[PDB]
Formats: sequence, C-alpha cells, structure tokens
Amino acid sequence: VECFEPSMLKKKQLTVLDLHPGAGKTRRVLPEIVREAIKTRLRTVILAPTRVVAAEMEEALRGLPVRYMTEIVDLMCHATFTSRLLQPIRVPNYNLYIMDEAHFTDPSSIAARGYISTRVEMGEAAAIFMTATPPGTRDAFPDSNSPIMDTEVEVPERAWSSGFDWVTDHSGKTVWFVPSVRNGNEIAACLTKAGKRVIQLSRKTFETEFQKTKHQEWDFVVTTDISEMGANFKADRVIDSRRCLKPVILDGERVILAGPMPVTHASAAQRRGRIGRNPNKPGDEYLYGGGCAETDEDHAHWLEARMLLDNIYLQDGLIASLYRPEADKVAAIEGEFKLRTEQRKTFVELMKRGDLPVWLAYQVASAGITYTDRRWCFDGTTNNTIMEDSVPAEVWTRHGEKRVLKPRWMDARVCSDHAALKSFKEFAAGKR
Ligand SMILES: [K+]
Ligand SMILES: [K+]
Repeated sequence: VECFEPSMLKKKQLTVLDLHPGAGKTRRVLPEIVREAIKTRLRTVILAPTRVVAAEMEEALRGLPVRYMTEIVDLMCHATFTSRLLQPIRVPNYNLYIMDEAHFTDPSSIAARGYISTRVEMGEAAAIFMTATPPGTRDAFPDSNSPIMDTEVEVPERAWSSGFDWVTDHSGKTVWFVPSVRNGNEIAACLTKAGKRVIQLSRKTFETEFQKTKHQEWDFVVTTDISEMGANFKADRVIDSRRCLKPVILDGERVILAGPMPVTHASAAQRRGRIGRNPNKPGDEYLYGGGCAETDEDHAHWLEARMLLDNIYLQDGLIASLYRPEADKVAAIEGEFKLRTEQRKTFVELMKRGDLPVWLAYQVASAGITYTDRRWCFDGTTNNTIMEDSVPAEVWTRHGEKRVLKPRWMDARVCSDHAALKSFKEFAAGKR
C-alpha cells in the first residue's frame, strides 16, 4: 500500500507502506500516523535508521509530545531499540511500532523487525514498516518524483587516465557510490587531479563533510553506502558500481570481508534514489556498473540478527522469529544462540561497551570469557595474526608486556580500516 489510513493502527495489523524515494515518508506520512496515534492514546515507538534521520523526524514532528532518546511517543534508532531489548531496561510493550527505512539490513534492524512482527502475530501490537523497497521485493528501479534515465556502463573502480571521458565531461553534479573509503580515496584523487571539486563522505566524516555540499561548488561526492539514507543532494547524476564488501562467515570459524560483490536490489534502489527527486529538474541519470544479486544469504548480518533475537525475551519460552519475508535468509536451529543469564550479560557488554561485532561477541561470551578478560585477543592460531602496514600488529597489554595481536576468533571487521584496528588494539589492551 502507498497510503496511510487509521485502520492500520489496530492490533494484529502489520502494514508495509511502499513509499518510493522522495515521496515525503518523513515530512508528510509520519506526522499523520503520529497524530492519529497520539489522538487515540496508543503507546508508540518510532524507529529511525540513523541519528541523522532521527533529527529530521524531530523537525517534522515539532510540537507533538514525542520523547527522543539514545510523552507517549518515543523515538529512537533501530540499534538503540534492539540494544534496550537486550539490556535489563524494561522496554514498554508498545501498542504501535513505526519503523522508518524498514529495508535496512543492519543486524539490529533485522532483529527489530523479527521482534516487532512476532508481537503483531501474538496480537499485542500493530506495526507500520515504511520503505521504498519492501523486504522480499526485488525492483532496483522504483518510482521517482521525476523520470530517471538508467544506463548500464563500465564504471571505473580504480584511478584511470584514458577512457571514461563521460565521467569528466559531465558539467552537472554527481554522487558516486564506492565500496570503501580506500577505493573512494583513489577515485577522488583521480578526479581532483582531473580538475574537479570532490568531497568524500563516509560514516566517520559525514556530519562535518556533508555540510560542504550545501554551499561549495562541488562536482562530485564520493561516498560509501552511508549516503544511502539520511542524505539529500542537489545532484543530477549518480554513478553506482553496484558493489559492496560484505562480512561472511567462513566455515563457522571466522568472518572475512568478501567482495566487492553485487549489492541488493534495495541498496541499488536507494542509491539511484538520491536523484530524480526534483520535478523542476528532469533529466537526472543513474549510471550503473553491473547487476544486483538477491543471493545475500552469505551476509553475516542475517545470522547475527538471529543471535540477537534469541537473547531477547517476549514470553516465557517463546523465541521470536524473523520477519517472514526474511526468515529464509538464515540456516539456524531455533533458540540455538540463546545464552544463559551471565553469558548473555557478557554478550551484551561486548557489543555495547566493547563495540565488537555481534558474531565475535557471541564467540567470546559463549566460551565463558568475562568482559574484561582479554587473553583471548593474543592466543589464537598463527593465521589469526592481525597486521598493521603488512606486519604483525602489537599491543602493550594491561601488565606492560608487548604482545602480537592474534585473537582466538578472527573477525575482519575489527581491523578492516585504521580506525577499526586502532579501536580493537585499545580493546586488546584493556582500555575499554
Ligand atoms: K529489556
Ligand atoms: K516474526
């Protein structure tokens, strides 16, 4: 459905509001849902994908009794909701759950959808999932406010000299999606040397660098998938490699960052969605480098979502299932990741304070290791040695001895970039 009506708020209803990019999902639909929830005294939670998007929502709901957190309407990020479900905090049994960008495949988002849909199925609440690409659908070219010219081309993924003149010959403004900051740096450097003005966006530099797009005379924005949500540009072109790095669990033993491999239809729709937004500016184009793949069962996030869900309580003995259209994404035995009370607290602390990936936290917690015991960071097999500048990374441990970083369980997400590695060295040293 692409239109909200009051009947959608009755218990037992789960509605997916297909709102194409630029439809006014935040500014138009949401306040109408919220005012009807407030009017009828439904205890409601609104779930935003990011803190950036949550701020936009606060603005669109100015004046309404809404309590933002990290009143009878609460607003929080998908991750905050799921984390609160895992903590001792007593989370209200909301009558209504509103999830924005409900296609988001972060483990906490997947788990939240499973918890919510289960509560609806149990007859305890209603839910509204808002997204341009409903889970279970595979249309990379949804509707837009203005027609988009879609052209498949050879998109460069490394610095280039010759060819790809269509890239530089463009006099408009382009948003370019790349799989990593590294890949972006090379592409930006190449573009800067060709005389173009480039601003690079990434999770850690967004808040500060996004501002520059609003006033500077930029030609290109080289960004990672963080611009898939909560980022509006005044652009007429999107270049999309249609690739990303995905964490994959190899032989239930380690997590690698595989790829770059094809993105999903929903990611491709969101990227394309950055353009075709302005009726008064037709002619926007989306230039893409390959096909999409629905086969993302190798993505670790699905299993990670199950690990989280198995540790969220609903009713004595009951284990929440994943949202039905996503349930087949994971091969797992129900409740197999349910941890007893103490190991569960360790798991939670490892993800929250420790900031470890869900899969890694689970391995450490299930082995009976306590939060602050970091010996496991140094006693793995030789092939788990972590490198810094292609040489073994080393850390001064809490007792002053310099040890080689060699964790018992290897998860590539802890050393994928300099910031991640720096953070994991701090963890190994007991500084967190
Ligand atoms: K809780
Ligand atoms: K479910």
